[PDB]
Amino acid sequence: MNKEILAVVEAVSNEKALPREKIFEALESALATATKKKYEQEIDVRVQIDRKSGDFDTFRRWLVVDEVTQPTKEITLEAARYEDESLNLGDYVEDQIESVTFDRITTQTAKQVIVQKVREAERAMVVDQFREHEGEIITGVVKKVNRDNISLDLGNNAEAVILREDMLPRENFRPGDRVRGVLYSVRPEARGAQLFVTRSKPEMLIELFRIEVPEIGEEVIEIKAAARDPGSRAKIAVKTNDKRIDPVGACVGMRGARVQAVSTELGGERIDIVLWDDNPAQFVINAMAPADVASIVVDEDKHTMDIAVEAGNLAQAIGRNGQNVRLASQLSGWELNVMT
Amino acid sequence: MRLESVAKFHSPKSPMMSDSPRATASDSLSGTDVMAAMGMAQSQAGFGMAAFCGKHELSQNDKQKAINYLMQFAHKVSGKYRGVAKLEGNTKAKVLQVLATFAYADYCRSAATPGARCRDCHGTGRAVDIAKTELWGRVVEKECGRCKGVGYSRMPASAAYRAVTMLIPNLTQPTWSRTVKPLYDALVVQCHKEESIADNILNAVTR
Amino acid sequence: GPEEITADIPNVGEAALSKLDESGIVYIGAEVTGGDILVGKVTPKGETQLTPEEKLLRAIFGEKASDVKDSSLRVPNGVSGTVIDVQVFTRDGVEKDKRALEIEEMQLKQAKKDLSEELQILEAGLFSRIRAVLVAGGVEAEKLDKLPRDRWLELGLTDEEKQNQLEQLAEQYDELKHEFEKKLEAKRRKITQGDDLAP
DNA sequence: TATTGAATAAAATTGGGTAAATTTGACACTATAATGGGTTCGCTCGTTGTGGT
DNA sequence: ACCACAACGAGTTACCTCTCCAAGTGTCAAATTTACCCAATTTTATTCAATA
RNA sequence: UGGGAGAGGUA
Ligand SMILES: [Zn+2]
Repeated sequence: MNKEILAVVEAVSNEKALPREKIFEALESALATATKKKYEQEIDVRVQIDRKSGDFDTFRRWLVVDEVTQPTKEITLEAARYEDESLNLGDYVEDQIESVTFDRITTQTAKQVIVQKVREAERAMVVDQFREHEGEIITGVVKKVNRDNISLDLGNNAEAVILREDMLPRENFRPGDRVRGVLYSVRPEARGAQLFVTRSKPEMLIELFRIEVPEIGEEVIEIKAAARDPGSRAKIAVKTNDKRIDPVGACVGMRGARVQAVSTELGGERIDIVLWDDNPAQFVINAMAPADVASIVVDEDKHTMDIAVEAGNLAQAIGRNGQNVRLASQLSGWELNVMT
Repeated sequence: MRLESVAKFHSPKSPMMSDSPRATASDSLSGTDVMAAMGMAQSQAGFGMAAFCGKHELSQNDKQKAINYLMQFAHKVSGKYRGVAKLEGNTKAKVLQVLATFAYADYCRSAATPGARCRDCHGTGRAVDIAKTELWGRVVEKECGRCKGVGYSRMPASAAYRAVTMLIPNLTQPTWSRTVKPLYDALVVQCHKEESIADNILNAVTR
Repeated sequence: GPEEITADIPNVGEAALSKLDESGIVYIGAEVTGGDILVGKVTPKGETQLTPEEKLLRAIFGEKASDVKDSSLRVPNGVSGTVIDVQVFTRDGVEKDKRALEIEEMQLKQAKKDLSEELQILEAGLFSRIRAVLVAGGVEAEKLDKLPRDRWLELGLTDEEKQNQLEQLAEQYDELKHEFEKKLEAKRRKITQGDDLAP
């Protein structure tokens, strides 16, 4: 007789994004741990609380091993002969009957283990709300900064984390304002924080262009490569199979509208739009703009270019402290050399 | 997490009103060993403890401690902001002092600041929608439209601007927003960061 | 909620629970020290919140005040010494304890031994009186002491004044037994009645 | 080749008000006749104001 | 102008132990709060060109 | 918890 499991199934039921069998597993692990700690002998009793009755029978376990320690769980092949060799070497089934009592020490350790189980079950709730949609621009309010991370939320008691290295260098987020970020690939097994969200990745700019531009949305214009100097300067690479709509004019929009939108959403980062081409030589003479081309030596084995450049455009060709050469090399994959 | 219990413990002895008191055990902690743990956790993470006690108006002397630590942080961090990095010594010390004091008053500002509570919600930021109660029957809540949910009038950053242009007169509002105000927001983010790391070190001590 | 005195004390170590018994009271003879427990009395703290954790707790166990504040009597500091006497008083209606039953049984056995020695010496004096009136009436010395003293009533003779005195001291010994068991019952109900404690 | 001041649009704030909920405080319970109260000393010595032939 | 009454205040310091110290409940007018509108008003990041 | 009386005691 148990009206209490009936309270589990209707009266003290969970939030409805959590299954009932996990709650039954939580309570069965709770009573198993409670009878485990209470017995003075080192018995790893695992009790099978059957679902429909509520009451149960305490089950001290036994695994088929040939070791010398743990006699309370040490059964052998000749003990598996009692069930005549119909099992496996090492599974922890039982062949015993025990009883159960209650105590306030059992109550408090059961409270500890059930708040651990509902904690990891809520963690699995955030796991399935992550795995329902893989990679998108999201918005949450920052609520508690830290030394190495910025904790976030997505509503419904979810949490996300901006780490230190994947944010803007000009970040200033007082707790209480809404920020934009992209969850990319989080750890569903992480016991602490899981949802790793960035603000200074190429995935950020391409997802921002995806939500911004409808022809990125429906695959008319496509972006192939990207380049980032976070907060200051950027480059992305555009090719297009369609011949109707102007690609660069489309992604700059009406008087630099889309570029200024991503620039103010990114923090003043000068995203410099440039074409993507398939062939290496003509791709890179398209790609180092606004620098000028004298002669190009294309190298295959160590994946580099050699660029002759006339005098006058060296500063805007290299950027500031080698910014443009570095950004163009991690754009194209070919690191650049200086030639006059 | 851990820190606000110590702010409960900084009060005087309050009278109890219940039946049989005095558990007389070490169930949670005493009231003196929490202060001893605050002392043990002061050699590291003293910024956040000073800022927390100055924010919650318990031990109203470490407001100056938090302003001094913020001034030291601004002196260490001022070499990345173009508006402040070109000024001379005592003038840069005085602008760092005035924006440190205003940044700390902006961090301190909650619904208990005199003259800062919302007019309608009285700080709760949660009013009752009468139409949803009339159609649903039950009682509902909504966001207080005047305060927009936060429950208090926020501190405008232009107060520090008005208090610095009595000293730097040739600094207008666009360059204030362009190369001065990020330092101010860096100061308030540093206040929140130091309070979080002090709560973390407190929980590491009293564990 | 009403408090209770039981050995079940939350969040304390089992070293301090060795000095207590299974009923929540310290053993007679245990050398206690400062900061030790003598009697385990817990207090209901109060519900005041409805979280799923405490809802599952009160579902799985039924300890409907599962937050309890341990307010046991502890010995004050700097004080030591053994335990030489434990007295447990109870009010009416409440069933007391196993330990209070044991103290009650010990007091009952002691009072019954005292009343048994009282009855032994009183029947000794009464049988000395019937021996005195028997030797005043007739001369019977060997035939009275060759037979046991408790069966000094079935011996008789011709009906006379001494036979009337023999039967009247027989019924006086019977009503002595009557008031003896009445004293027993009064002592038993006096040590079994609940105490007139404070409200 | 940047950076900065005038202008600016959008959002947050603020003082005032205002119609409509809603809380506050007060009441309310009824007939034979009945008609002026129970405290305080052996408990020394200096000062100071208040009232008195 | 020059004397007998009430009342205040004072009486060391610190420490120790003990005992003892009914019932909402319905109703009614007036005052008060409260959720909302809104015009003004301030704030703050963004733009244009003009120097740097 | 922690307040007030009364009683006795120590220097
Ligand atoms: Zn409000």
